[PDB]
Amino acid sequence: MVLYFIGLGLYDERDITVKGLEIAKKCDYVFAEFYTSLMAGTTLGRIQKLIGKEIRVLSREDVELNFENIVLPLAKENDVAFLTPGDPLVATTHAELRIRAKRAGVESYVIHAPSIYSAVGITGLHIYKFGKSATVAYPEGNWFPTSYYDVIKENAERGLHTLLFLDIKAEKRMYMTANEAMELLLKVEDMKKGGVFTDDTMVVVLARAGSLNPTIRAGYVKDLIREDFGDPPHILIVPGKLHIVEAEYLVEIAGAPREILRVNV
Amino acid sequence: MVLYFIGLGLYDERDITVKGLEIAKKCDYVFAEFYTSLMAGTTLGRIQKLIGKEIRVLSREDVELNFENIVLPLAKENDVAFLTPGDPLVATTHAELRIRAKRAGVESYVIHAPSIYSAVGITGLHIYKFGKSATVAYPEGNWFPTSYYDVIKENAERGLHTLLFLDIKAEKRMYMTANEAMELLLKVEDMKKGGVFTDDTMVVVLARAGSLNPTIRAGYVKDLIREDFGDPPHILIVPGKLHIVEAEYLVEIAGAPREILRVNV
Ligand SMILES: Nc1ncnc2c1ncn2[C@@H]1O[C@H](CSCC[C@H](N)C(=O)O)[C@@H](O)[C@H]1O
Ligand code: NA
Repeated sequence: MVLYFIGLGLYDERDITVKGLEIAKKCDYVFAEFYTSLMAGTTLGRIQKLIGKEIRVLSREDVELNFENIVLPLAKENDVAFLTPGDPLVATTHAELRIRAKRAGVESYVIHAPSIYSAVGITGLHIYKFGKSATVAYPEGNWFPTSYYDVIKENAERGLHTLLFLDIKAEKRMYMTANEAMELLLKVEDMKKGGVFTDDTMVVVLARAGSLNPTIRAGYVKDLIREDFGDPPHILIVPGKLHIVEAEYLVEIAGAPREILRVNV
Repeated sequence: MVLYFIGLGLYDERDITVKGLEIAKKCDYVFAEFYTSLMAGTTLGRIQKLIGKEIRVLSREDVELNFENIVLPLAKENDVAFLTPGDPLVATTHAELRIRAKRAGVESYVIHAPSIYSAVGITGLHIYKFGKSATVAYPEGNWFPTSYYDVIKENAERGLHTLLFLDIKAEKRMYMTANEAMELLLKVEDMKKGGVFTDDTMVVVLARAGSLNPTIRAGYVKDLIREDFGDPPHILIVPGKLHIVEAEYLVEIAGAPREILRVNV
């Protein structure tokens, strides 16, 4: 008579925690969504096989409009699991689903999993130095999103790093690359000219975190905007003022230009 | 010839990922540290038993001063694992360890696990809204540090939430409670008097993140400062202005007072 929100992790079905696996294995019904993020190293079949259950994948509409109609009803007589990439409550609106669970008289539990939010640590940038986060959204029609631009400005002014979640259009199998994010930002810059994102802006790219050989690159936009970082998902980071050890890591590990060592502090 | 940085997760021995467990099991030597944080929901014996490997515990000094003499040499002819609570490389000085590894001609890989940074998503607060993070440290002798107070100030001023880690003495197994941190912040407020942290300030408390039964409480300081949040470790969060959705979650899930729906939104 309970509902479990269980994260699947960063890259493949093995990024699920042992706790999440044990529980997922003993659930009567298992649902899931693969629109909030992309797990580039696995397939539904592999996940199903690992857990030993058939998985009913739900779409955004099913979830946002009919969660209480498709999932909750079952969480009354059986134990139900709802799986998601990464951590279920990070950079999603899934937290509100717990309210629906409650209002429906259903107990819910959350099993965390490695998230891109903490995986930034592999970039060598101190995680406590990150400021407000943002999402680079694909423009659609005449509507051209720009708010993410100001987040960077506000953080950079405070010497804080900016984590940039990149857009997703799962139904169309479209995953924004760091390259596309950089192009969009240059356009916003050219429009606002606030000094925030230019060819000389040093950025960090993390691609396919959770895999054994993710792509970790750092450098100036002008040099990275056309570089091939491999398949999605990707995240773009605009570092603020760097500590010396951060610069050393970005250089020795992320192939950054030695001149960034000059923190110019 | 390989070094594995493997995350142990949040609370107990099942918080490690499936990938992390399998890789550890195939390693010839297994090290771990519990000075940055502790796995309050388990024990070394249970971790050793689950992994089925002998685990050598390293002190802060063993790591910071002698990592290249204790861990790296064994990684030249064997597969070695280095276990840390949470997600690897989150602790400020751990990234630099990969640099030490490279310098010694040792390949290193990162196996992620849940981190409090992402786990706090269970509080209902939107992750993108967190600003700079800080640690509340106890004063000592003539040293009265208060920077964490300024972090809260700068963040809140911009509508951002502040994640506050509470001081800990690993060796002594002595944690700072949420109640203690609040008293300290009130003392710092009485000194700086910046109208940042008062009896009227609204805060969130998270304890035992990772366990199936964590403690998530929200409310005003004057009602929570003497409340019992359970066994450590505790995490304190000073939210900035709330999105109505965030407040509804704190009210419905964290037992927050209806009052926040109008006062802090
Ligand atoms: N393994 C990975 N590597 C790089 N970026 C990733 C990633 N997983 C997620 N992201 C980034 O985050 C976006 C999804 S946002 C949802 C995040 C998820 N709940 C988590 O906890 O990680 C992607 O479009 C991408 O920009
Ligand atoms: Na953060």
